[PDB]
Amino acid sequence: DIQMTQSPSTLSASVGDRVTITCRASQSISSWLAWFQQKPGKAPKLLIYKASSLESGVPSRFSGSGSGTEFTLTISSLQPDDFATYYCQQYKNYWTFGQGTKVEIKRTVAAPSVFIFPPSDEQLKSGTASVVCLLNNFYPREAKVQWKVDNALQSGNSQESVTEQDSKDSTYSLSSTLTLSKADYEKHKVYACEVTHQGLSSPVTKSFNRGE
Amino acid sequence: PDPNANPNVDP
Amino acid sequence: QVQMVASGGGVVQPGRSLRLSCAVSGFTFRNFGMHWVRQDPGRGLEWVAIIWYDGSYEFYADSVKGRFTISRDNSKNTLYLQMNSLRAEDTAVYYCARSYGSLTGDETKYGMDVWGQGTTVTVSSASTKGPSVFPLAPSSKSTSGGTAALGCLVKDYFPEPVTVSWNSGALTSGVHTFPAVLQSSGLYSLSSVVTVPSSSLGTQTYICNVNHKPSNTKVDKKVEPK
Repeated sequence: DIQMTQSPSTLSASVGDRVTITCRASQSISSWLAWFQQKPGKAPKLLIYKASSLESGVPSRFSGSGSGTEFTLTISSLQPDDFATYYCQQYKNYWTFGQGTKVEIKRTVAAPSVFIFPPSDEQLKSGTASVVCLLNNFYPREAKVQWKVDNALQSGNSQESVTEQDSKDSTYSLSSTLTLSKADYEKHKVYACEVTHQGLSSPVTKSFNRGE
Repeated sequence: PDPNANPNVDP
Repeated sequence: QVQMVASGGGVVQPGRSLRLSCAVSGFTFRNFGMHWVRQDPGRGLEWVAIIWYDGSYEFYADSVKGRFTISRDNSKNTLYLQMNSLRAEDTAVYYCARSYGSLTGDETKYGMDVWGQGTTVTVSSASTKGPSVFPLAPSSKSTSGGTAALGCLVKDYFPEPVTVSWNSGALTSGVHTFPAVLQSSGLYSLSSVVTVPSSSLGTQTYICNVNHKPSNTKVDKKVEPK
């Protein structure tokens, strides 16, 4: 199987910038390379066929080049309608795709607002405990959420979920949920959420004591 | 046939 | 306008069957080869099957060989994918795609051009279960400045989707409903949160309206501040 690889996986850019995405193939695919555009919730759209040929109605701000094992998609001036995920596809031996490159909107750094929620009494009566840590309205997307339980770094008992970039302010929001049993929740006192983001001077810690 | 050959009609 | 729509997706248990169909418009269906392509939860695209224009040749990916069948009714202008012995790895959005629409023969290799709308296929040994809605109450540990945060945890449901509104749709500004994550139990968990003025936590009412139609579960949960 001819393996396709794209770089980068995420690309922060602004309107009017010159954006370049690279696609590499494990074997020489000559010029049988295609670039697809996919917007969230929609099906992919064909933009460039045969490495360099633009499809009908595709804006001339898109360009493609390359042959053999290295290919390139260039957007000479990023427009609002170009923020999406771009996939390359070889069609020499069957059809295989790259993992995708997400073009996101760059904005100013926005530090997250950290909120913590202890488990409700209703959930505890069901035998399970969930503590939620919320990071609201932040950019860039990279943030670290460490859970500490009585000064002990947790591992494997947390699940994170991130929203898409907000259409108004281009920020991200994040929830990290620590799931424990009611018994294990009643064995510890201090539950903390440590947030590290490049918009914060020092990392933020939101802690609560069970039964406060 | 090669699966990547012409899968369309010949006019 | 070349356009296509796939349908027939649903939620089945491992080893069962499912038939997908694709409707077309704006082109002569019987003149082009057709593809089935799927997209896994990790947004990865993988080819499934191709069928020649006249149905004379069919090629399948190794993952689906022997279990899937691609076919077409060139009189009803419809593409079919019959699946049996479904696996959890087959969980994806299935698209139909037309092979590149060149009727010249100048090229030696051919890809795809127009993709139809996808249909969602979910294969899981989990059974239909309604969600438990727990309030995420606001407090000082959730009040930064004048902005307080509240929400509802929607836990242990199957399958997707769940719909969450606030105050029956009256509260929409500042609402973040997070994507569902799949727990090790095979069930989904989700949180919906909203930021409000902290000065309105003893004067306004906030209720989270969860609706899980696959289980006929409509739940309204008042969230009171600690």
